[PDB]
Amino acid sequence: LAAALHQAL
Amino acid sequence: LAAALHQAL
Repeated sequence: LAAALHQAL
Repeated sequence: LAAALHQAL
């Protein structure tokens, strides 16, 4: 899920 | 941190 956030950013 | 994108958009 951390990676989902990295993409969002 | 998602708020970064909400501001930008």
